Amino acid sequence: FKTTEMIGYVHSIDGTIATLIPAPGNPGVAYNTIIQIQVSPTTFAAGLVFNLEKDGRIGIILMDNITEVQSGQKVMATGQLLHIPVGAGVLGKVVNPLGHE
Amino acid sequence: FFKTTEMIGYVHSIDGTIATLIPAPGNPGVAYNTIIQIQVSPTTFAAGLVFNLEKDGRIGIILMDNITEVQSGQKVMATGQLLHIPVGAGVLGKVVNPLGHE
Amino acid sequence: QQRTSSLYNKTRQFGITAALIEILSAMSSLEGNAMKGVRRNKFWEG
Amino acid sequence: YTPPEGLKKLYASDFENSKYPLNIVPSDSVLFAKFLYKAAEEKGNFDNILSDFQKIAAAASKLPIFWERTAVVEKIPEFKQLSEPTFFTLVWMQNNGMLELIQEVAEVYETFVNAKQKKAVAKIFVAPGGEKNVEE
Repeated sequence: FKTTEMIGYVHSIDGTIATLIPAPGNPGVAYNTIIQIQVSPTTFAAGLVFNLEKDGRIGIILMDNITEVQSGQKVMATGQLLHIPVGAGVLGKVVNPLGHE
Repeated sequence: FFKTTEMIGYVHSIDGTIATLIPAPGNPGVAYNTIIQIQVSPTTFAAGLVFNLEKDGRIGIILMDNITEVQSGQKVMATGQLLHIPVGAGVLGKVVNPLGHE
Repeated sequence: QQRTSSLYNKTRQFGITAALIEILSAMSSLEGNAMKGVRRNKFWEG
Repeated sequence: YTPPEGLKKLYASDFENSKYPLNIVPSDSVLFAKFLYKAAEEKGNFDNILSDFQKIAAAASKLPIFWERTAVVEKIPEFKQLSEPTFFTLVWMQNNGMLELIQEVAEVYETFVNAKQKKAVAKIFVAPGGEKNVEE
């Protein structure tokens, strides 16, 4: 995970979705890419970009640590589509859709 | 002795067949159920019917003909008259359209 | 059988029509009640 | 921002219902034009605000794409040269999220001035590069 740049701050949290107001200078994220919400100093949630609006607000589908997401937190971006581990070594294991065992 | 027309505003939105006109500040203005002519080209025009006059001056047009050539930012002229079509015995034996064109 | 299959089809069409309208009338309330304009506030006072 | 006391008082009155040279239909871009006109009228100098818009347009071309979405006229360096009434409106627009109406507002403000100054502008539409001959 390359949490490259801050792309905005959490604004609305309607349960399992969220909106992000833009960061200084509207850096802009890509569509259907992964973002990491800084829930704690050394912990992050995850989200998928779903709506890129004209105002610059970004719609996010939250994927983990939903109960730790609060408005005002920073959102880093990954810049990459979702890639999960695969191979013969992932057989016989229970895996999460994000790739976590 | 010029053949002056009356410009009212500019096309703003084109949602398929319906459309909207933004007024030109301080221009004459349009009426209800009248026929407007969008200038697709300096010589050609496309017909529309006024359907809604809004508080902000924005006009609601229903486009009739040459809807593919209508583009936002085109000037719109006003006829100031309800749709009058050619009628009589000189139109018998002919195939026409709702606008009266043969 | 032909009279009942006719009403079943007429009832599975009226149902979809009348349900989509219900959900699309609420979409207009939550959207048409989004007040806008030019808000008159002492914006400097903030 | 530190609005001048004069602009604070006008911003509190119902200038929208005041008399104007022309009866233009109410609109978002018209409210600002009415405000600037009244503020300019009290100061007695209509031209300066018109000139400021010409520098706003010139500066805008230099600003990044979609600047109106992220812009803060307080932070922008170019907009410091604008007049006090002009800069107040831009901040007012920004808080209301209507910074994209600057072009629309300028035309109305000219129309009010022309009506008051008694000028009639004729738009001569010409082909690109064909503006050389306008005698006819």
